[PDB]
Amino acid sequence: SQFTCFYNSRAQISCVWSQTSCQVHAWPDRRRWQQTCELLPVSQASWACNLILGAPDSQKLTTVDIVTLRVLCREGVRWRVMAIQDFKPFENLRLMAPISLQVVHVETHRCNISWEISQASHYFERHLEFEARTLSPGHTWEEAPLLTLKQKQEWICLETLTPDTQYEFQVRVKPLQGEFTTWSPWSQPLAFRTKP
Amino acid sequence: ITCPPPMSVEHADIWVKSYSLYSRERYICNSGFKRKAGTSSLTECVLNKATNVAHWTTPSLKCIRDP
Amino acid sequence: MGNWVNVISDLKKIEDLIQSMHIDATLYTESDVHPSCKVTAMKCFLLELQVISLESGDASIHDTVENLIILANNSLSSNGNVTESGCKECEELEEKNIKEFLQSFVHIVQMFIN
Amino acid sequence: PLPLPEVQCFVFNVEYMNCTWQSSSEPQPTNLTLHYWYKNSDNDKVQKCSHYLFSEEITSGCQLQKKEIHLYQTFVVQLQDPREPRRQATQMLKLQNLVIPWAPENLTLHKLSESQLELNWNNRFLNHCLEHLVQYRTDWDHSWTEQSVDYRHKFSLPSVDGQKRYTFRVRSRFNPLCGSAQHWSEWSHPIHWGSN
Ligand SMILES: *[C@@H]1O[C@H](CO)[C@@H](O[C@@H]2O[C@H](CO)[C@@H](O)[C@H](O)[C@H]2NC(C)=O)[C@H](O)[C@H]1NC(C)=O
Ligand SMILES: *[C@@H]1O[C@H](CO)[C@@H](O[C@@H]2O[C@H](CO)[C@@H](O)[C@H](O)[C@H]2NC(C)=O)[C@H](O)[C@H]1NC(C)=O
Ligand SMILES: *[C@@H]1O[C@H](CO)[C@@H](O)[C@H](O)[C@H]1NC(C)=O
Ligand SMILES: *[C@@H]1O[C@H](CO)[C@@H](O)[C@H](O)[C@H]1NC(C)=O
Repeated sequence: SQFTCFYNSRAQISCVWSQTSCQVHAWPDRRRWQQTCELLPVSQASWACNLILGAPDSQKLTTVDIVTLRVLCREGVRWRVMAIQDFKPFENLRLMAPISLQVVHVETHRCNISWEISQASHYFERHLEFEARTLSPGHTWEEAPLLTLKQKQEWICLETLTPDTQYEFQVRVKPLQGEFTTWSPWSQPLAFRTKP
Repeated sequence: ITCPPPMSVEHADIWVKSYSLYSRERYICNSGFKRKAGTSSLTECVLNKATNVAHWTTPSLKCIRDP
Repeated sequence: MGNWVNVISDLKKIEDLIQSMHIDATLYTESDVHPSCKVTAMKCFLLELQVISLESGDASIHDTVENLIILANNSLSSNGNVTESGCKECEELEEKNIKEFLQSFVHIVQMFIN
Repeated sequence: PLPLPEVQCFVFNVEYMNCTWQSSSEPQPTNLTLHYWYKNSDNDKVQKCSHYLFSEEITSGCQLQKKEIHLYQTFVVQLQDPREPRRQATQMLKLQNLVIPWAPENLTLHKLSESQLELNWNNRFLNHCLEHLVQYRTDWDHSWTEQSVDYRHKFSLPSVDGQKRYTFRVRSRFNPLCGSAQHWSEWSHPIHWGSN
């Protein structure tokens, strides 16, 4: 029914397949290697696995590369192709969540928070953007305003905060390139307090 | 552990400073010749871990007539 | 732009990687590219880039050089069947260290980008 | 042989180039001569400066027009003292590292959302050859807050103190895609938002 994959811009392709032994096969149009991962149930109706193409920060694909991705399922004495896709890696980017969130400095009404990105290709340079949100005491994550950073800025200075107050903070990252490119997962929330 | 004298490369000479393991040496194309672009004059004494003998790496060097 | 922009990025990565390395090879380097021979000069840079790869013994160098060449060749194929004439052979170029070679490599790529 | 002053050339927005030198610190007043050519290409012929610049009635520089500018071929200038021909100096310059664009213009602000602002601007220059530095401050701030921007030439401020007056300014540099200039343009005309 659905075969969806994302490239982390380095050496990992994450695949989900919805619809009993199945796997994803990767066949690149101009590389010597091939890759396979065993699809595992992540729910009752979906399977997933990661294609590992190399070391965490290796650059295994470019915009020129086309990788043929196939879902193969064992049916008795015979294998079958359940889904196929000519994967253009940089058209289907999804990065890892931002990491290493920390408070740079906190005041009574202000707070500067920084983070880093993980396994993001050097090809991006500064062609990246971020979104952040702050969890307030009497509200939930879904109620939190999406803060937009339309440049590669790995920090934010939250203004108009309330003294002596607990907050939580999340940030996600996205490259500007790629038709099907989507946001990274949210980072782990960072908890902090404004000064009294 | 030392390496034997390197094999000769056509139209090139080599003056090894050290025959010991891990040493890096470089072939020099003779007069009237040039290193072909894309080819390397580097060779080094590595270890054949399978046979415990040291040998110079085979260079890709091609010495062509000076254009 | 496009592919050449990525080529710049790869060139900068190679520059970074080779810092902690000892690659004393001399490379044919066109520091003064004539616009009528720019494609020929580019192909000489691409060829000599392979020497850096071979002499490195480093996997990150291998990947990046291979990536750069893929990207570069993809752009040169799109440039049409424009043949250049009266251009020097790669072996006629001045020989220089990795530092100057990479610097001039960046110089010609910037020219293509602009 | 008394050393000649150093010639400094800057290419302003690739529209013209001023090549100047400090006329002072000279025992005898002299109109220094300038010649130029380009290495390789079809411009390797010695040219006389056709537009001398003067400070205190003596030559202090030379100006070249757009048609005489070649960014990717080495520029060669020869400074010489006509009263003492032995005093001759040659400089070889890379003009792609010496481009100084005009200041950004037409800065605009618009509300993206509650307490969020987006800054836009224009440059009289090809976009992708430029990088940018955005600066903002409130009237209370001791110094400017700054953030780099690439050729996207947009900037978002996700957290804005509504009780304070902000000032924004932007500058640009010919770096790093078409050249590697170190010098920045002058600051744009600044704009303000809100009030105290
Ligand atoms: C919030 O903290 C960050 C991280 O220290 C600051 O960003 C740095 O600013 C300096 C000065 O411009 C730069 O040299 C660094 O490169 C920046 N670091 C990063 C990760 O970008 C930022 O200036 C602080 N914000 C405020 C308003 O003080
Ligand atoms: C490039 O040099 C020219 C010539 O010196 C500069 O133009 C001068 O600018 C000031 C404006 O008051 C005056 O000295 C003259 O009116 C101008 N001279 C002219 C037009 O021939 C120009 O400013 C220089 N460019 C830059 C950006 O420094
Ligand atoms: C320099 O040149 C100007 C213009 O030709 C001339 O008026 C002036 O007398 C000269 N100064 C000298 C020769 O010192
Ligand atoms: C600035 O805006 C004006 C219109 O208000 C326009 O005429 C001009 O071209 C703009 N400048 C640039 C560099 O686009």
